[PDB]
Amino acid sequence: DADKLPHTKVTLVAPPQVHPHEQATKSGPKVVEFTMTIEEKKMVIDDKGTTLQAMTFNGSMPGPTLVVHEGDYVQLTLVNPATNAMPHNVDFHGATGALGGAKLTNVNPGEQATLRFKADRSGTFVYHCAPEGMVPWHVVSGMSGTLMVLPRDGLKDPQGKPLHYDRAYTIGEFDLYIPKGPDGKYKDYATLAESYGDTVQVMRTLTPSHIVFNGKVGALTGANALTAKVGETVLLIHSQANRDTRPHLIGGHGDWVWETGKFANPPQRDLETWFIRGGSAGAALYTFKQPGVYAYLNHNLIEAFELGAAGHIKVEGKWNDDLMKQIKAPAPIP
Amino acid sequence: DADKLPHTKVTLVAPPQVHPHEQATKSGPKVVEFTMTIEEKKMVIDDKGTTLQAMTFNGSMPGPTLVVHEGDYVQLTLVNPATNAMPHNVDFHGATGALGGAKLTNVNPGEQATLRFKADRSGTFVYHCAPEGMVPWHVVSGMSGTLMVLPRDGLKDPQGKPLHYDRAYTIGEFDLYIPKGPDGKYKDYATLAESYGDTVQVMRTLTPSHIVFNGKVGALTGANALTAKVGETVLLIHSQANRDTRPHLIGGHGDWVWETGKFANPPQRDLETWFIRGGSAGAALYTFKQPGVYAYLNHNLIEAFELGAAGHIKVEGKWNDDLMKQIKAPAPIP
Amino acid sequence: AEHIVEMRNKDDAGNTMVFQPGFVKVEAGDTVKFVPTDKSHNAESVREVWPEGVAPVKGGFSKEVVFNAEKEGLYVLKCAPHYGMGMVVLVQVGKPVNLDQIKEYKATGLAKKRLDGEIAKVVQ
Ligand SMILES: [Cu+2]
Ligand SMILES: [Cu+2]
Ligand SMILES: [Cu+2]
Ligand SMILES: [Cu+2]
Ligand SMILES: [Cu+2]
Repeated sequence: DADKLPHTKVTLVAPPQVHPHEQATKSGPKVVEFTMTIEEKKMVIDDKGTTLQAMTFNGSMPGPTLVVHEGDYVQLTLVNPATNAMPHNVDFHGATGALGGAKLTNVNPGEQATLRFKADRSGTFVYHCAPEGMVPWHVVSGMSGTLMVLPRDGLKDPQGKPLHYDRAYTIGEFDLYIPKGPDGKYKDYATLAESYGDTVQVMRTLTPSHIVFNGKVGALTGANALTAKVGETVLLIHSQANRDTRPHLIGGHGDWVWETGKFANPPQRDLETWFIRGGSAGAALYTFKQPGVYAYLNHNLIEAFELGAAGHIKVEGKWNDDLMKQIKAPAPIP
Repeated sequence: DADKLPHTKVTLVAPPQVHPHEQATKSGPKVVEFTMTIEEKKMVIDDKGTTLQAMTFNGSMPGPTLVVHEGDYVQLTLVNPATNAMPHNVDFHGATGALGGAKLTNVNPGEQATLRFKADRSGTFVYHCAPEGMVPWHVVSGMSGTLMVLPRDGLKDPQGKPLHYDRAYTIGEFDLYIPKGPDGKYKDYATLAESYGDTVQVMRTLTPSHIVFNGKVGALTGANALTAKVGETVLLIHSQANRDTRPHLIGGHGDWVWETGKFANPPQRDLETWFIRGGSAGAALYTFKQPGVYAYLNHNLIEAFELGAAGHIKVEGKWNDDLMKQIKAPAPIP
Repeated sequence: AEHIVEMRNKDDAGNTMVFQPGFVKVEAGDTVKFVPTDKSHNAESVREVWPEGVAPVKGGFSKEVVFNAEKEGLYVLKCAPHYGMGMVVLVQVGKPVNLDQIKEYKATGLAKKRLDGEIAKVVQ
């Protein structure tokens, strides 16, 4: 029974970072305590200075990743400041009942609620706001994130064999529907409400103005590139709460990947591109073998390069001519 | 202690926009992280193809506006790409110690550096580049913007009453000293360095060849006019890092104006024309009571119309005959 | 007389951010009083069509506020945080003198859909 078990409290961290946590653990079930605060705010979503009338869990797109183990209990305290204008709530795809939490988390501006549910199933799971009559708006505006529920003794290959990551990066892909004026310029709204009617219309076309990792074109490039080292193993956690995507690491693979994002099932190996179903989250392991810059992207290349769905992983270490060597460099033809 | 406090990254935007930001905030001190990237380049500063060998923060005159709140800390990573030819730094008028930061931010091309300071004081402050013995050259060639440090719960009138803007534009005014050949026509330089000596020769006459808002004559007109609508309260922030200017809004006023730019000091009201000291930034609030095209300018009308210190504000809404009305339109004399 | 419009988040019948009632026919000298029945909303003129030479209303946020039925004509009043969600109300003071301005006034989306509904309620 749940009232009896140890109540730990975790401090969350902004993506791509994931909060620190045991993979395998001899530890037993506990109630884990989180807190998240909804912030509505205008955000800059590209290099041209186009804005989005955004909504977010806890300041960010996506919301931070929540990490616990199978059979733990999740205790989320959800706060909606009076600085906000809207009702919000939360649907945990990892919960069971009450539209995944949504019914028991309806907070108006100035309200807050606390909700406990049981992580009976392992995997990466989406969470997003689902206020009634505005689910698709709030979600495409940035109110989604990931709940990872690790198996109790780590991640496992198809032959039951153990598997280990040295760090976990989390990526939320956000298909955005930003409107235009008659002059073909993206619109700029002076409040959130003024964004509504125009945005829903762009929604109905099913054609995003932008598609972005973690909030902006270039969110995860240059000095915000992800980092790793030859020999290191990374967990890449991809979420998409509204629309399909197809991740791919250029010059890489998914050594093991649960694209439906559920660890109970055996992962596939050696993937070039895998597939995240809209309203799902998934994860993939890669142990780096070569240094250099890698591109982690949605392998619709229009969506990637034109619309904004690509980031970089800067990787350090020792080039390795067995895997790949240049015989003759670009030289003229005989 | 600041190492402990929360950190938050802020995406900058090109003048005359001002990145999203709260006015009053219900939020504690934090460390606000900013990046700017110096860009040397040849810029066309008027409508007769005259060029300046310019130097910019983030590729704009002025450099973009940094916004924080009183009590926060500023954390600027300043990057001087190897493509540049000159060393740079930054002197923040908002900062206390080490020549405004300059001494700890000397970067040669291919270098970069990160500086923290406490923004203990509220107002609009200039920042500008200040490399030893090269100071006035760098500044007049475009190396300056504004730091705005808002008080922790918005701006206030003299009585204590809160004042609120719906939007903010930032305007940097640039006295430019561009050399002339012996034929009467302006010079064109092959490099930034080549322009140096001829240029300091002009500087010493104290006579600008041009005086421009935001980097070129007409920069803020036609398709680039600022915009507003009857009812909106805007904030006009005006920096001049080397020379006096006296801003004015035709058909308008400064409803409340901090001409010395510092918010702990009571604003003046009903101003026709106000005054910005060389090496200062100031702020004026106005609520538009009438549609029409307005001009915002340096009210030395020569400096405005001959030399380029003028812009436009285009305002929508419905006319008001109480405020003004054409009783008898131009017609012949009995 | 003094008439009470409630600032409210939902209506019994689903749809959100509403003044209740959305329309109100009153007399010269009466006062309408909009009221924080739920926190989050405010009441304030709609300047783009509000009539010539009349005390604009920009009542405070989450706070009660009163309108003075002086000059007679129609008086549109948004809630600024939610006007894009159609939170809007119409007040008739005797004759609808200025209907033609109001009809032309180019409202859009939920604002338009709801306001036009209030417009039909105009007594002529
Ligand atoms: Cu929501
Ligand atoms: Cu869902
Ligand atoms: Cu410099
Ligand atoms: Cu200075
Ligand atoms: Cu409202």
